[PDB]
Amino acid sequence: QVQLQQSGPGLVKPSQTLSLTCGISGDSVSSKSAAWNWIRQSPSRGLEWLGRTYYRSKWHNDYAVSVKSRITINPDTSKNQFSLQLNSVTPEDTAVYYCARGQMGALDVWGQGTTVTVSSQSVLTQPPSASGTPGQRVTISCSGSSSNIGSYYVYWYQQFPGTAPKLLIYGNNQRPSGVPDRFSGSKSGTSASLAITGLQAEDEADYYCQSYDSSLSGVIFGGGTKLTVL
Amino acid sequence: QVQLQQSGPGLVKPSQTLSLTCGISGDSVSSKSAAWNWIRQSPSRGLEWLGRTYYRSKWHNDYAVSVKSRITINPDTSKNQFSLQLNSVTPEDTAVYYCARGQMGALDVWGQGTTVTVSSVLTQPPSASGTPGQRVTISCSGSSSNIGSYYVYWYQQFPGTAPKLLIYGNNQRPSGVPDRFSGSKSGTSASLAITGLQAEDEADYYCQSYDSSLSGVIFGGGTKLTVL
Amino acid sequence: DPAFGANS
Ligand code: NA
Repeated sequence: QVQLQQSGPGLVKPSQTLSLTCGISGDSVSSKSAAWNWIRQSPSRGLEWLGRTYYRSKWHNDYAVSVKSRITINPDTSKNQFSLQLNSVTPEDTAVYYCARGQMGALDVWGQGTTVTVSSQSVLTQPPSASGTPGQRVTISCSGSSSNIGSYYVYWYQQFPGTAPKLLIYGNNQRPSGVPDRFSGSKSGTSASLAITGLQAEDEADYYCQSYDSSLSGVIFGGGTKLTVL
Repeated sequence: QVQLQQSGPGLVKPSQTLSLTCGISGDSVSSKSAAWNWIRQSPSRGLEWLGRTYYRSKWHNDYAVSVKSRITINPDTSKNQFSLQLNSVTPEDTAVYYCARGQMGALDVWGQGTTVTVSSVLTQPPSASGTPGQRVTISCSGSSSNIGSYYVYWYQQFPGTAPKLLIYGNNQRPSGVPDRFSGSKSGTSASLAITGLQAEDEADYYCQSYDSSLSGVIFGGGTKLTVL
Repeated sequence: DPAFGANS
């Protein structure tokens, strides 16, 4: 099993620097199959990928368009950890910050998250809300373009309030062990679908679609769909 | 009784002009007590006040700093409607656009919203949670330039729906809003309280004020409230 | 995602 332990301040003054540290256990930070990401989440900015560092015979760094000029993600091979540094923070940077492991384009392992407050094309298209009655088959759609969905894998996540997103679907239609076969995924052209058969009250959560955009050179998330069981 | 009808193109080519109209009925565009606003909600930036127009024996036009060089709100008394003219659009202008009436600074009546595709100081906690019946509070930190010297407004927003007015004038509650909701303002801080939380309150809550340094309407980052 | 041997 692999666990990630997050550390950092819960408050940063404006124009100051936010520093977060993510400790790794059960895996190496220099893993040829792994990538170490930072993701934040807020009602205004939604589920926003920040950046990542990874080792492919050398250390690489991929940063998001929104925070590229202010972000730095450094790995520490001795302590076996990686950090997040965001300069000149402003109230917009107020969000819940997560560190996560990418292994096949999928963010399979997440940290518990750190709430950070600051005080004195770009997004895939999902329906804001979906609903259904118990026992039904409910499908959540996501429309993108050739730059993202049309050329890259599609991933789905299930997020219960106050907890990091859980990997539901990887590689368009593949399913991790542990996830019941009620959840299925599909992809055709520039669109994707997440289907839930035998809908239960347990399935009440926020569902996110995720892919990669070549024009943005980074991980792209959907707006997220709130599923309500009637 | 007042209804705002929104209309306009959904997809706009870059370097072109976005034209959005807001049809008014049940009220007059020349109303001396009303203001006519435009607000957009970026999928990655959130609520963003664009500008307003109003008439007080003279037409007025207030615009946000970040759009002032290319925004214009045109009133039309003969048609009784006002439009949004956003010129030289960029992919950054892709958002859900709302038109809303301003009364005493309060955005009490909103339009349906128009998703437009082109192909800031207030501080709130990111998320909040409560169990049905529990009293929960949502705070907002500002400064002397906004909350410290101006009224505070509160809004509730469900997915795919325009924000709904909850509290105006720091702690005044409009009719239609249950007594469960209340607000207060302490110095440069404001707070929304939900005494006797119910399951129907699961939404995003936004705090609104007015900044003098930006000389425009300012929104908060919003707080996601979860009912357990 | 070109970061891996896993994309498209
Ligand atoms: Na391949």
